[PDB]
Amino acid sequence: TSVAAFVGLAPTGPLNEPTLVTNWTQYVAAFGDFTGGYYLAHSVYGFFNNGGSAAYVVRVGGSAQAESAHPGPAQYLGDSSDRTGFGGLEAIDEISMVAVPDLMAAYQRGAIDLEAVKAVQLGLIAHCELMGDRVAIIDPPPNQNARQIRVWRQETAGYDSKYAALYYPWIKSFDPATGQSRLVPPSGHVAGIWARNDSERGVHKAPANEVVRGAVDLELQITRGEQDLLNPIGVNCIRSFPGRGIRVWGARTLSSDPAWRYLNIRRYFNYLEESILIGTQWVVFEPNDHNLWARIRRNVSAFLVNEWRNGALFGQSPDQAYYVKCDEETNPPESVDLGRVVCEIGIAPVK
Amino acid sequence: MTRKDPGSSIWFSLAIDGESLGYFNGCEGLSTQVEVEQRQEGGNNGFVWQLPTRVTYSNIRLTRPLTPDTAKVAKWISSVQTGIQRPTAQISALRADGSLVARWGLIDVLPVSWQGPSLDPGSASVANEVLEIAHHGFTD
Repeated sequence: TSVAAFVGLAPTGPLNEPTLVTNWTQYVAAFGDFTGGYYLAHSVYGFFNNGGSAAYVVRVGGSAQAESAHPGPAQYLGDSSDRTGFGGLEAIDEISMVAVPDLMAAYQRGAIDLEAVKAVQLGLIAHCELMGDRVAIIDPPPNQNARQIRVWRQETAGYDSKYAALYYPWIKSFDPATGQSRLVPPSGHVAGIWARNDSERGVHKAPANEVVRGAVDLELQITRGEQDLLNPIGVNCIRSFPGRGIRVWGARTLSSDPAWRYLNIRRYFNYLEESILIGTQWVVFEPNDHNLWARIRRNVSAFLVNEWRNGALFGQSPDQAYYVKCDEETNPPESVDLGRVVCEIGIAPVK
Repeated sequence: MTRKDPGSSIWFSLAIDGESLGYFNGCEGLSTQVEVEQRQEGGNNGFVWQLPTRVTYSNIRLTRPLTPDTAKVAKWISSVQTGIQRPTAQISALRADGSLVARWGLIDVLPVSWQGPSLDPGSASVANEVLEIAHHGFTD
């Protein structure tokens, strides 16, 4: 519901094994601390500082082929070897969010072409579109300038997927070890906000209008007038509101489908879909007949009604919240094996 | 006249208007009461003064065989959360000829209870759902 995944270079530690960390001190015991200027160390620190007690890190690179397709900014599926690339996250079924900090340190250092870094992000999107529950956070070229990032999204990448979030301006974070401002992508920090949400107001509330604590300054400050040419197209933004610190503005997913624009709905559904399939585990068991199809309908209904109990649904009463149908009509006699079908609903969007 | 037209208790007609509750099958407890207040005249033994005070109408228990149209009454009862509707109701007594003896009507109604069927593998009967109904006054 809140645990995060990170892929990047970090000195020492196991290579391409997705270890689990829960505290910043646990991280430093495995993969150093800020040494070498790798962005993963800063990104995790912003995540840990911004709430979120769980985190998965996939170290791929090493201290110094420092950067390539699989080694460095990992992009290969690893041939489903469960030990290489984004395939390592496949055998988890717990991670709900993924990010790519180092993916674009190579772009700054020139070791990866822009056309080369487009594919790996798309490969990441294909990963999210496959597992069906996690959401990926995407980051734009550094110093992109406001009037040019809008071109970049619609011409270079054009991802158009229901599992991607974009946050334009970078962050001048503060390193406590040296007290020097450094530029870092907001992939790690934004993921921290999404962790606070579930643990403070539930998945219902969209992860926005929250302090990006850990931040100091924002490169290329964006005015409101320029934002309205950015927000509708499917790009979020970070702004420095006077007297209120740094806040995340915009909760739109990287999709063109009008029914899945808002972030929380996609955040809700992944939580909602993963809740019931954990519950209704009657599979390779319980004879498919006119009795089971009635059993499924009651079990799903007894959960959605309880979900309306905490808000996060519309209708003033349970009868007008969901609409389930698992009767004989949906299961033809021909469906001997590919059976047990059902429908369901949930909706409570944001502003 | 004409050997009279004596009332009976087997022929009837029971119905609720508005929500598609349809026609019922049995009634009980149709009654009106007045709560008298008793005052003991101190200086005069021999009785206690009886003085009327208000009128009160008791609830009615209507029963019918359980039919697939019982989804309506359950929906009507569970409509309190989003607003209820009170349609006029009719209770009438009839002779075998089908001619009116005394037709009462309930000005405004309201569900009170719904005792569902008493399922039993042994007893040989027919399920009789019970719909208790509130009351406001007789129509004229």
